[PDB]
Amino acid sequence: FIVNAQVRSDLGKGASRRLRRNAGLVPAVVYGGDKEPQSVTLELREIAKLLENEAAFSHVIALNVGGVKETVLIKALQRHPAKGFVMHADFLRVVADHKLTAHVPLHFINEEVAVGVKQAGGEISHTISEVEVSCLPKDLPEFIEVDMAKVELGQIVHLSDLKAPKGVELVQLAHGNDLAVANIHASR
Amino acid sequence: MLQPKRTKFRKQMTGHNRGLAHRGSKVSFGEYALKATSRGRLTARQIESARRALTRHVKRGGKIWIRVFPDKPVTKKPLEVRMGKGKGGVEYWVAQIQPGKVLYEIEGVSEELAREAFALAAAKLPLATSFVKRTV
Amino acid sequence: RLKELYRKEIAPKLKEELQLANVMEVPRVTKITLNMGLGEAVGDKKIIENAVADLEKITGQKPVVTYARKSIAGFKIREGWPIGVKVTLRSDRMYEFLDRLLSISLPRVRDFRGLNAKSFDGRGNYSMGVKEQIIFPEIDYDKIDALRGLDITLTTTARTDDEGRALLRAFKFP
Amino acid sequence: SVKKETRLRRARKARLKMRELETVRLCVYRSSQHIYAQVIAADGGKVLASASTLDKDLREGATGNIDAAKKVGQLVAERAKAAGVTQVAFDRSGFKYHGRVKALADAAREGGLEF
Amino acid sequence: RELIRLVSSAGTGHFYTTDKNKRTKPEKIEIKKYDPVVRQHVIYKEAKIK
Amino acid sequence: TRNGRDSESKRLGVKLFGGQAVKAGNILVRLRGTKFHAGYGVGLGKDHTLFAKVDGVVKFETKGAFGRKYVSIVAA
RNA sequence: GCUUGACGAUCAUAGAGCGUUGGAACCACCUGAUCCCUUCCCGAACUCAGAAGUGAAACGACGCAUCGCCGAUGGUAGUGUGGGGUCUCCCCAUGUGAGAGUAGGUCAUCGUCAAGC
RNA sequence: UCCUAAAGAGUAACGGAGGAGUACGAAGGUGCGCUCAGACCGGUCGGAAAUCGGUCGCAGAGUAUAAAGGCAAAAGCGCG
Repeated sequence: FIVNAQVRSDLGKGASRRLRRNAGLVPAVVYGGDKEPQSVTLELREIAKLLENEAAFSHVIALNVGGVKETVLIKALQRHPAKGFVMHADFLRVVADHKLTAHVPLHFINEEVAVGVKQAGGEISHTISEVEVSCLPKDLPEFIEVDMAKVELGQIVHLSDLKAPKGVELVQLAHGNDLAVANIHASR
Repeated sequence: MLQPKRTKFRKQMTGHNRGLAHRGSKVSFGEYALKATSRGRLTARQIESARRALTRHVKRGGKIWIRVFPDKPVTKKPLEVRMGKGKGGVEYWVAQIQPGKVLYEIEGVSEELAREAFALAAAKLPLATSFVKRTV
Repeated sequence: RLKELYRKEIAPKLKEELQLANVMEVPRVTKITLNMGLGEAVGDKKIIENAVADLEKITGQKPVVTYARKSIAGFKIREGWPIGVKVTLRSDRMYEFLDRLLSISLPRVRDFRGLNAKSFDGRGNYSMGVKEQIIFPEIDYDKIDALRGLDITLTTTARTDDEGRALLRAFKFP
Repeated sequence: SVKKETRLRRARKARLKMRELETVRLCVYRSSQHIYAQVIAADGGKVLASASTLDKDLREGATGNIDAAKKVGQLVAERAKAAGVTQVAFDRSGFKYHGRVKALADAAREGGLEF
Repeated sequence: RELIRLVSSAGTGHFYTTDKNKRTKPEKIEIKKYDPVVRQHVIYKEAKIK
Repeated sequence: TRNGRDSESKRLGVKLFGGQAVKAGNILVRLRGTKFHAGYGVGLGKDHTLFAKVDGVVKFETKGAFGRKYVSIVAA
């Protein structure tokens, strides 16, 4: 995953608003670390093709302004509320030895072979996708698998019942707020 | 239909409906949603009529979320009534909606049936709406 | 008593019975109120102080006549104004306080079982009954119909539950 | 504490009145052990001098009594005759006016130190 | 609350004036205030407005 | 069930704003219950009116615990 | 020079929450009420003859960062003026510009005064 | 007294909401004394709840009276 980027040496409301309608660009920044933030302009045509991918946010994405390159992460993208296109991508850096919090999407694999789906008539209820984690960057997962091959009609799978890459701290288990991740419920 | 069970005051002003819906704009509970793209008002029997078109079209299951809620009182003058004898009585309820506000949400449904369900819903609504998916 | 039974017996052993470090985490017993249920027929203003005439002769001390908070229109009527009675006896009257019931007069009326087993609410339990307002020294048969109540439990005056059981007792009486 | 704050719950009004008013202040300390005194002049924040019951002349053994409170009344007064005010003001400081508190106080009136 | 009058016990009426509930305390008041004329404080009696 | 009858609008507010020269009697804040407090040379009247007791200029500090907005006049 | 006192600058980057301690000075108790008095009944309040005892509780500094608390940059919303439009609303020029959110500091930083080492 | 009222005052409507035509000899001054409410719980007459005894409290209480704004240097009670 590679993004091209440029310098963006002019800032403000009316300047940023005329990149979007004249040039077709998006503003962005890289800031993360103990270092200097950098304003970045970027193309809307290519940032939407990156957001097409299922692993856009939970993946190390390369970026170059000129010849300088960084291990960059997409942290809290911003979006048009009406038409839904990206404005202000807002990236991170990577310092390779701290904990680098991000969001990781979910799969919910075994939904056809489920004891609350097959024998007793019930349907699944996705309550939460894209759990937010805190993990060292080599153990930065694209995915977290959620198994539902034993959940019954009425049983709730929580984040306590969850799983993998084992070097990935879930932020919600760090506090007493344990979140319910899926259900099997009786039909309406 | 949908009212508040109580209100602090029986009447509001007329107000305005400016801005975009930066809140209420993400698909927060379902996978697919009917997002509005123009501003307007929904008179709480536009809410229920589109709700009954949704639940009736799916016919098997899925969970449906109603993200909009009519909360402000709207007051009319009856006929044979001169202007200005006090403010008229409440008649219905209305949700002030902006461009970008998610109206309805659904899960447990195929993507081809959700588009067919929210097209039944959007025809009973006075808005310019759109179909959106869950982003992240 | 605050004597051979108290000073040289209850003091030195209690440190190592619980494996405690230093001296004064021994508890002490200070207070419990009457809380004689004045709030029934409380609009009298002459025989609330019958419980002053009840409390004075047998316990040797003048009461406070304590007004409550509420106008609690559900429990009673607040026109019967003071509904609390409270006295503190002394550490120099703890002699006869340890020696007035559970030494000479533990049968208030009767108990068919005094088992110290059926209340593990972890606040230093015991099992003994003293609720009649007649069972006390220096009383005649009937010169007053002074039927009242008196409500005795105890809680903790220390950290945990285990701190009180050998401390509440002084003699081998259940 | 239940002790140290409930007297600083009482030590509240004169605390902040004499900084509004900018007059003399007598920051004393009493306890079951001791009876102190120490004076602050007409600005809310200026120390004059110190004089403890840990002072060299009367550490004889009955330190901090009502016998040993009248000894303090002429004690910091001489230390406040280099200051230059006739009257002096009374920090109650949560120290209820019945014991060593007044006996340091009322021995200053004879000891050249008016109220 | 009906208006009262507070006279001196002499041939002088300085007459500070106030009111009270006489529907609670049917007797009089003998509380004493400052006098500008006689310059001694004095038993300030009943109104007796007639 | 009948509305009308608003009151007559008491003209409250900060008169004589926070850099201005004062004389020693000036009403400095009209106030409905000490939204502002009394600093160095100001007075706090009965209805919580702040009034200058000395000359100088008014400062408007924020000071202390409780987040008190103070009005103090410095003789400058 | 540090321990600790004694009122104060500054006010939840200073706050709460989870270990070790200090006995000599200070500090809380403690022994008891005789001589002051305190009691809506009381020496735990508090007044004290005190210094027989005690350092855990009591408080005090001194540990440890989950949480509160501060918080960029960039964007966005709003908006003064001037001009547009498809004008219950937005856009353009120009000036300004949040709130919320986005790595993380930290068991704070100061000032005078003194008994003791 | 709040809203309308456009972050100084002010600002209309047969616009939207509520109040007053008094209380107080202490409910004031002062001296002095003194700080909430909440859940948590102990059943032989109250057992949702009192008398209040003591544990986690984290102004949410109270203010003679409407609402706003204010409070502990109390801007609630006791007593001289």
